[PDB]
Amino acid sequence: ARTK
Amino acid sequence: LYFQGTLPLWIGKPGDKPPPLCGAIPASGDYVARPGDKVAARVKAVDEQWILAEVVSYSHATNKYEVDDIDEEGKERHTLSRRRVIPLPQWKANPETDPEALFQKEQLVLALYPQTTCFYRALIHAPPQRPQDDYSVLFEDTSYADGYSPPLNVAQRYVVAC
Repeated sequence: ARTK
Repeated sequence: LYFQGTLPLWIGKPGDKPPPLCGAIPASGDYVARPGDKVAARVKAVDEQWILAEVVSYSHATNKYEVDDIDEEGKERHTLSRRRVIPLPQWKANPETDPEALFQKEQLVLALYPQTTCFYRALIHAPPQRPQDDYSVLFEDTSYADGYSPPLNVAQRYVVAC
């Protein structure tokens, strides 16, 4: 997943 | 071609309730997502995090889903209780016909943050008033003294109950  | 998975507008007839997974209308309590469906999935992080994922399968024996994390690097599999899976809406609600199927101002939601594949807590700033418009939301952000982002737009596709 790509987080902030 | 450009907007794979964009949501259809729900159009109901007289006496039809806006259905489960139209906008803000919740899934039924026994609902089971199909392979390929998009969900918010609560997974262990470094802490926990809601991520955009795709359903692979569901076992009625264990009540667990297998889901794949949707990332650019390639997929990562998670096995999750149905309690950790929130189905994404399958229709956008039309404010002009079914305004009650939209989350209202100040409601706490989980929303996809720009340039991420993750969902984060936000308060609704404004529901759309036209079907072509999206939500405005204030994300929680502890880097700011008042704790909230400026208003940011998020499509109905990516706003779910917290």
